[PDB]
Amino acid sequence: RQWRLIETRKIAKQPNYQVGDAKPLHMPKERKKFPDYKYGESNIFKQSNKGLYGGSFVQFGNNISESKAKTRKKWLPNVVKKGLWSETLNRKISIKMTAKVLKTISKEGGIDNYLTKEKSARIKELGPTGWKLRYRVLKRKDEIENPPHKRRRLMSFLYPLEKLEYRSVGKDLNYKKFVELFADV
Amino acid sequence: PEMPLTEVRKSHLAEKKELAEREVPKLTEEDMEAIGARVFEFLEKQKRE
Amino acid sequence: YKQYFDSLPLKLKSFFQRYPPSIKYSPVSTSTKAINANPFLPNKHPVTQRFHDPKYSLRRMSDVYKLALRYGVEEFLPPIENTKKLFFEEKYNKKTLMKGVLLP
RNA sequence: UAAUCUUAU
RNA sequence: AAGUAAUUAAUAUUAGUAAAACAAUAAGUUAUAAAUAAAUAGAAUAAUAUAUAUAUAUAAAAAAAUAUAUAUUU
RNA sequence: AAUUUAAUAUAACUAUUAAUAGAAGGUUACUAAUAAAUUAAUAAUUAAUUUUAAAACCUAAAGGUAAACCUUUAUAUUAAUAAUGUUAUGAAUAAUUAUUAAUAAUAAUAAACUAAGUGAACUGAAACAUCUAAGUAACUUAAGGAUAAGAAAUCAACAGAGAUAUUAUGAGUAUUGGUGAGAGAAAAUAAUAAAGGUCUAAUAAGUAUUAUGUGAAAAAAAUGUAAGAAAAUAGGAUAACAAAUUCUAAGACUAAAUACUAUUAAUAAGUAUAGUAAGUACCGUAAGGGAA
Ligand SMILES: [Mg+2]
Ligand SMILES: [Mg+2]
Ligand SMILES: [Mg+2]
Ligand SMILES: [Mg+2]
Ligand SMILES: [Mg+2]
Ligand SMILES: [Mg+2]
Ligand SMILES: [Mg+2]
Ligand SMILES: [Mg+2]
Ligand SMILES: [Mg+2]
Ligand SMILES: [Mg+2]
Ligand SMILES: [Mg+2]
Ligand SMILES: [Mg+2]
Ligand SMILES: [Mg+2]
Ligand SMILES: [Mg+2]
Ligand SMILES: [Mg+2]
Repeated sequence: RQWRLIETRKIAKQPNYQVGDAKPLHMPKERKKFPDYKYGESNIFKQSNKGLYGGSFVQFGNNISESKAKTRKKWLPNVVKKGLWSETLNRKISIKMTAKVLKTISKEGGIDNYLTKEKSARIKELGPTGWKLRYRVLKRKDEIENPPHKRRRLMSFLYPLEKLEYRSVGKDLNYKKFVELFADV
Repeated sequence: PEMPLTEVRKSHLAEKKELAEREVPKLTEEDMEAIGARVFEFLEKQKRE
Repeated sequence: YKQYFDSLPLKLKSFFQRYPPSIKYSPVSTSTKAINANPFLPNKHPVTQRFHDPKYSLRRMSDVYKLALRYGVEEFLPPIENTKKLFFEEKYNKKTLMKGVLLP
């Protein structure tokens, strides 16, 4: 097979922003939660952006009679709503799937496994939703593997002292600001 | 935020690092000389015939 | 000698640079991790146990071999025994005629 | 009936 | 304010070259052999067709058709 | 000293070739200004390079709206001080001014070229229904200075070749068609072209393949539904099978020749009704049409 309707897609190349450079005119309010999906978000069978369609877009072709009188028809995939169990998330995740995709999931032995397969083909035939799911699972796995220590209290201890010092000079200081200051330190 | 690396990807990276760590095959001056001499001999033989 | 070597075609020169003749590369398929792994053969990766495709794909390999033949630098290239390709006079001599030719 | 699906909170 | 242009094919006239022409890097097109659906066939054994070549047919002729031959190849 | 002829301007468009590069409108006003440096050659300078000021309102996307208006309140808080006047008991509570620190904001952005989605009909076939027109027009979406393609699961044929892409021959040949209308390759040889090869993949499975429904007029690679392999001892390629040959799918990157726009130069058996105004006048509710 091929992933033509996926890998054809192109997204505007964001310029790498240095810390000292000037701002863009429209900077967003809330930050980027998820990583950027290489292949954007489908602009044709937008039905499939909400689910795990397995790179199965709608076809259009011809109904043909005994007289060979051609008439345009479309061929939809066998989509199905299906709440499937994630071991990593410890909850079942309900989404639209192609019956094919459900079969693949069953073969691979789980939904998390299906999401996390490292092949490029899989990545292509994950949606934007599928990509987000993968990210959620992978991040959770990483957390499970590696808890922070294998600092917050120190910051909390120092904060009031820092505030007092600021006041003694003359200025007031708030927590959030303190946190912002001492993130990289 | 950058997506984390899955297990297979990490293993591949480790393998690549190990490969890099080994001594790299590099074409020595001596090897080039040996080749060049052989080429010359071949040319001489061609000229003769 | 060095000047003569330099005068060799580009692809051949590049090959010699990146797979030099000091290393005696294997005739048979090997581990992908091995130093003597033949770039023309499909070597097996030891962990996954999957045959990797040759580092030099078959066309490129053939071109390299033809270049070597032209400039008489065959034996410095690693062996093409277990790659099924023969070339020119050796191919002509060693081959069996087709069943159709011998027995119509 | 933890296949599916409809409704209400 | 109305037979124009492009890419092609066939004729004719002239001009260049000519059993060759165009092109010169090779490659190609046309000509130089006529046939036949096609095939491994193809033009005086001692001369004008009464000979020869091909297609049908055949042991080989004859028979229909078209083509080839009477110092210099067209 | 003057006249003529030809060429050149800040001051025409159009076609070609070459080279280079990938770019604000309107509205009406409390009109929407600028300042400098260094280097060059002989203080002012022109030129190059660099810095710097202001710049209203509207042009979907601070929030509205009946474009050039209204409302949000950054000549804002919040805090800390200082000066002032009042209340109640030197300390406390509110208001005004002036410094210091902290908190957010301004989409007018091309068009052509490219890729993807959906996809007509008139028309041709001297009718028309397969076929054609045509994957064209159109609408929709998305990208970049170009995009696309690209280092063979390619071609070929027992001899061999060796990314791409465009053109010439091959060739209107093979091929195909209600065998009608008509449609039509590839190998090979030439140019143009750039260093043109090179790993970035732990070598790829619901994949190849099969059935079935569709699918570039020849030549497939694609695709909905469902069955579904193999390890280089293998796998792809041709009705089929046997031999042979060739290549390695389900992981990737890539200048260059090309397209379009703009600029500059050069050439015009081009334009003065293809020679600069104006998308104005005017027509229409509107999209839109459009003079002299
Ligand atoms: Mg007969
Ligand atoms: Mg706005
Ligand atoms: Mg008609
Ligand atoms: Mg009628
Ligand atoms: Mg068509
Ligand atoms: Mg289209
Ligand atoms: Mg590209
Ligand atoms: Mg052609
Ligand atoms: Mg591969
Ligand atoms: Mg493989
Ligand atoms: Mg099929
Ligand atoms: Mg066509
Ligand atoms: Mg490959
Ligand atoms: Mg690419
Ligand atoms: Mg009116």
